[PDB]
Formats: sequence, structure tokens, C-alpha cells
Amino acid sequence: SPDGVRVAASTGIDLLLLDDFKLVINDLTYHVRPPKRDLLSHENAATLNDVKTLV
Amino acid sequence: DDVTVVYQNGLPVISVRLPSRRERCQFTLKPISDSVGVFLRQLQEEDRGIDRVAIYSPDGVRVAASTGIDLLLLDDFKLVINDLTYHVRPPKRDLLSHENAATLNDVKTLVQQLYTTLCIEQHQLNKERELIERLEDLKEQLAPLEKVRIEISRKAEKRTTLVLWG
Amino acid sequence: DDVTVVYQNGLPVISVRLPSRRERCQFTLKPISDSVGVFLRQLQEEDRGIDRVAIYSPDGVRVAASTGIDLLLLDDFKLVINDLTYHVRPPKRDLLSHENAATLNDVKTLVQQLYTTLCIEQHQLNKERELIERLEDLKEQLAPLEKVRIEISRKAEKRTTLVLWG
Amino acid sequence: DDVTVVYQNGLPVISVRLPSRRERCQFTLKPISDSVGVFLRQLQEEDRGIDRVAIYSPDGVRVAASTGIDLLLLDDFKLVINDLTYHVRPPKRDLLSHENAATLNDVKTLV
Amino acid sequence: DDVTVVYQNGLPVISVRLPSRRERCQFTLKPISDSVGVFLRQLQEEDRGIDRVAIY
Repeated sequence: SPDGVRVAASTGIDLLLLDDFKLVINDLTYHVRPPKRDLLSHENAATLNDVKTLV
Repeated sequence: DDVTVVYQNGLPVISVRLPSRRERCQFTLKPISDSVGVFLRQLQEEDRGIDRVAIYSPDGVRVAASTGIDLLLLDDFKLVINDLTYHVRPPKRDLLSHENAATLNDVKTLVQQLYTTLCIEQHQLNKERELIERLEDLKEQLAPLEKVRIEISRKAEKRTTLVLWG
Repeated sequence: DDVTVVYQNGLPVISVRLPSRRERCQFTLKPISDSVGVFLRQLQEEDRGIDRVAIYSPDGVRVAASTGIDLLLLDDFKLVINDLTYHVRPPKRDLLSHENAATLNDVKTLVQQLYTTLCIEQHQLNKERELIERLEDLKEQLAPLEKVRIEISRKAEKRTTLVLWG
Repeated sequence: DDVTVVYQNGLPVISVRLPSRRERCQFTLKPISDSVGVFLRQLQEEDRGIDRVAIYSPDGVRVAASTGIDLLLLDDFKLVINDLTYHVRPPKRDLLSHENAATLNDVKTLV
Repeated sequence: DDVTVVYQNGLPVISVRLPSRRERCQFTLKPISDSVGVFLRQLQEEDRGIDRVAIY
């Protein structure tokens, strides 16, 4: 995690790509930063509706 | 140090301190599909030097392994690593209301229907492949018993033809 | 020589010349079930004289061993056998243009992120739990009634049999 | 004489003429849970007097020793033993599992 | 190509051409402690696509 705490091997992938993290391969730390939607909790009522438009 | 339990995305994440590397580690527990045994296995699998793990109720009794997380996170408890004990105190999240949840269920079921629509053809294809692979094994396993069945049914039919003719 | 990819009966067939046997072989692949790892394993367990084999995207990067075969056959790639490098060009499919594919991708991504952030898995598990609880509650109102229903049925059949014998 | 393939109770069976023991040996084999390799192993274990065995496509390119038998029984093929080459034509069969490549019609019905 | 046998340090080195990588390979044979079976095993162990080996 960006704070330094490890992430258990049972954490789902979809829960991990919601926030940037670090990846340690052997001793190199790559700061992975996935493209996340910058919308908030209420925006779902729009986001869902947004989906409709696309369809 | 300490063990903290917080809530993110509706799921409880619990942050413990592992002994072998002196670093923290957060486990995301599912309050319905997970149990205490699952949490303990995940806790002693992310670190091999945790040969001794336990969870006790705050009064002294040991919590059984077949206990749901939603039943455990109600009251405090004590987690036990190889020789340390941590007094864990879960939080108490708030039930929103009777109105907001009534309008949230619509979205929560529409998203479920949409996700089902997006990923049901590949799942049914895998299911049909598994079903063919399973039927071809069931019939192969049944093949030898049919011989004994027929050898029994011929003797069971001869005597009833004898009964009719008699 | 050369490596070709031809669709036969809707399934891809990759014709490749192996180094040791010096004879051209062909592999039929399922685009849904198999993966790059499965194809590479089949290609290795064919002649046993291939110590290193890989599949590179035309940009230089290497595709993983879990990438599906369907996702790989969209564009060209490079099949690298121990020290040979063959340029594979699968036949192009006629699918959505480069504009509608973006819209469909956006729909898929938004639906998946809504399924994750709203925590629909726990919603479905809670629905199933409520259903189990209702079903098990319906059977606790039946335990007292059936205990007297059985008595009534027994002392009714006990008169029916007596009528028969009479 | 020649080699024949028949489906009985959902399982394919193939009648091979063998050189060392001139007797029509039958092989009942599963199309999904087996490959061509295990079929050649069965042939070699049955005869143990055949120098080699191989399967070829109707054109001449050798078919791999790992393709499933369901992938093979779609079209015709050739079975070559060390001295004879029998053109085997499986029974006419259309579809196996409805699992193939993607199509624009699938995307249309998804939308 | 060809197979050459020469002598170095009193030991015969034999250079064959392996099929799987199209490269040469030299084997140092010991004229007393080695046999033909040992040479064939070493020849089909340095390259896995040599399932058939013989010496006539």
C-alpha cells in the first residue's frame, strides 16, 4: 500500500486497482498508478445513468 | 504494535503486525463468505513463522473456527500470534436509513443485472464444456455396472416369465 | 521456413516448422479455452528439442502465459523458438470499428467499477442469507403442527386398516 | 480392408486393421478427454510390432500429438503405419460445443 | 556438415553437428575409461532432439 503496509494475497484485484500502490520485484520498488475514475459516491446515480447513454 | 479494524468499500480491513519481517499487513475480510478459520489460514499463509494463531473472546473462552466474521466483529476480541496478544476492538458502522437504502437497492440490483449480462456467455460456455467433460466420465464410470445389472435382470425376468406361464 | 495461421471450421490452426524433426506440424487451438501457455506447452512437448520458446508482441514486449488465444490473434506477433524468430500474421477479423470498441470498453469498465465500489457481492450474499433465514423460519412454525398431524394420521389409518380387515 | 469410425452411446469407436496380428481391433476412445498422442500409445501398446505411427491432415501436414480427438474427428485425415496409409473418413458431424472464435453478431446480441 | 576427429593433450576430441540448433559441438573422449554407449549418451544428452543415434 502507498502507506507502506503490505497487501494480503487474498485481496481481490478489483479492490487494488482503485488506488495506486507499490510493486516490489526483487529489491526495486515500482510505483504503480492505475487510471482511476475520479468520481465520488453520489456520482453513481449519474454514472449508472451515464452508462445508459453509451448503450 | 497494534491491530486496527476499519471499513472501506463496505468491507472490513484488519491491519495486523507480522513477526517475521516486523511489518504491517492488511487483510480484507468478507463478512458473509469468510469465517474465522479462513482468516487464520490467510494470516498464517502470508507469513510462515506464525505456527501458533488463536482468537479468544474477551471473557476467556476460545472462539470456534467455524464462526462468521459478521458475528465476530460485533464485540471486541483478542488475537494471538506466536507469543503476543493483541486486544482488537472493531468499530460500529452506521445503518444509513430506511429511505436511502430503499432507493439504493434499485441501483444495487440494476448493477447486478448489468454485470450478469456482461459476463454470462463466457461463463455458460465454460459450464457446457465442464458438463460435457463430466458426462463423459460419468458414463465411463457407469459402463462396468451395466453388465452386472443386465446379468441380474435376466435372472429376475426369467423367473417372472416362469410365474406367468405357470 | 514459415509459420501460418488459417481458420478451419471456425478454429485457428497454426502451421509451424519444428527445428529437430525438420517436418511441418500443425496445432488446432480453441480461442476461448486455451491460452498462450497452453500453446507453448503443446509446442514444447511435441519434439522435445525446443529448450526456449516465447511469444512477443510486435512492439517488443512479451505476452504472458495466461493471455487467452483469442486476445492474441487480433494482430501480428513474433514466435521466438530457441534461436529463430518467426513473424506470425493472423488473418484479420471484421469486428467493431476503432470507435465503437472504445464505447463498449467504456461500458464494460464502468459496469465493473460500479460492481466493485457498490459491493454487489455482499448484497447478493445478504439476499441469499435472508432467503435461507426465511426458509428456516418457515420450518420452525411447522415443528409443533406436524407432531399432532402425525398422531391424527396414525389414528386414522388405524381405523382404515380395521375397516379393511372387517 | 479399411478403417471405420462409429459413434455408439455417445462414444466414438474406431476399427483398425493391424499388421502383426491380422485382426480388426476396436478402440473405444473419448473425444474430449484424450489426445492423438494417447491414441498412438494405445496402438503401439496393442500391437508392439509396429515400427511407427502418425496422423496427417487431408493435405499432408502432420497433425500435432497434442490436439484433442474432438478437434480431429471434424474432418477427414490419414493414418500412416510403418507400411500402410489408410485414409480415414469420420462420420458426418456438424458441431461439438458451440465454442469458436468471436463474431460481430455476438457483440450485436450483447448490446 | 562434417564430423572431425582430432587429438589434443593426448585425448581425441570429436566435433559433430547437432540438429536442434544447427551448431557444432566437440566431445572429449577418453580412450580407456569411455565406451561407445557413453559417447552416445553424451551425444544425445547435450541435445534432446537426437532420439535416434547409431554407430556402424
